[PDB]
Amino acid sequence: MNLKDKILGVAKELFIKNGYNATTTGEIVKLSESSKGNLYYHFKTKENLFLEILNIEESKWQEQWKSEQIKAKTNREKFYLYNELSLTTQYYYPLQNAIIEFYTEYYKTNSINEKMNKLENKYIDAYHVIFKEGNLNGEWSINDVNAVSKIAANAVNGIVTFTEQNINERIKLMNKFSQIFLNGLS
Amino acid sequence: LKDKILGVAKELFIKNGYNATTTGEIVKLSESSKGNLYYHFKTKENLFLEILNIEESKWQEQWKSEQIKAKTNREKFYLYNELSLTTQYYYPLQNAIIEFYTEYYKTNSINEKMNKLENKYIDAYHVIFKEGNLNGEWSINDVNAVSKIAANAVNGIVTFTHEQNINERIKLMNKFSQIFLNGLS
Ligand SMILES: CC[n+]1c(-c2ccccc2)c2cc(N)ccc2c2ccc(N)cc21
Repeated sequence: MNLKDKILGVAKELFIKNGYNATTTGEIVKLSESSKGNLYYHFKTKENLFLEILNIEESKWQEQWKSEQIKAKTNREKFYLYNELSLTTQYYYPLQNAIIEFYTEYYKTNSINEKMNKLENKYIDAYHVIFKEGNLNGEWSINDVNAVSKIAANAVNGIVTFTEQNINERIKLMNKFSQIFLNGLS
Repeated sequence: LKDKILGVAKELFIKNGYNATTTGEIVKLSESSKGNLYYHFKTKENLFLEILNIEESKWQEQWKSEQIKAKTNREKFYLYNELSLTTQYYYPLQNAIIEFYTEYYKTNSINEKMNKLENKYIDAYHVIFKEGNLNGEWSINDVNAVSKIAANAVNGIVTFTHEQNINERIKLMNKFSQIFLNGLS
């Protein structure tokens, strides 16, 4: 509906620019020329709207990587390439601040917390594959891929989120990191 | 004095967070007025930044003290990372800082002042690596880039690790430290 995807996009950008709390359902309903009833009928609650957006963001990113990893022969390159993509992509990573702001608040309520761990698993799994495969084709030796994946992901999210900033300078930084990390596995 | 408003402000931010905390509450509980506040700290965000600075100073003190127990710079690195994780695990202001950051991490006035604050945390890393270069523990050409990489990555691990059990968090953080220094060699 031109009244469904209409509110989804407005919510996305707002959550990206002002975070979760600052973004009120009212303003969303405002800039998206709709009613509190529409938002309600389509998303019920504000927190529900946010999880749906995270659900979509997770898919897009998943698809984008699914078709981008092919361009990298060795997993060592898929590592470099994945980290660089997370810098330029428009999916998921641009919403980290809001995600953490949301996670910390409703982490007690296990209802939606469970939902986020599910979204948290996929975003991590990407690294799992890279390292698991790297083991199979003898590119490196990692006894605990689960630990290395978690470390890599969060470490990277850190560079992406905490580092306007010159897009080229960021990539050189991300590559440097990528190099240092992989040479540490060896 | 102006210390009264700051004291109360931190408590409210700790208790109810940054967004829920209004300048009004800070006013009445401090026996002051919105006027005297606008005078001393201009805006709310500026007050919160004034509290973070003071906090940073306390952090420097903690580091200044704790760091003397790490003989080599390679040990300081491990220590600094683990200490960030644990200290921030039970640090009250954490949630309030999370909100503020995710809110004003895109404001020319507050961003410049924010980066200046984060840079002091990053600079700790600059010392360790520079000292390490001299002390023959390693050899890093661009310390500035490497310190930013270490700092933001460590912060990532500390911030996005949605996993529980503090025992596991320290393990992963120690592992990162090993992996990271192992790659600088
Ligand atoms: C929680 C404060 N804080 C921030 C920080 C995060 C967001 C805004 C400002 C500073 C930080 C930011 C970067 N990049 C690197 C290290 C730290 C850090 C390190 C230790 C600590 N004990 C607090 C730390």
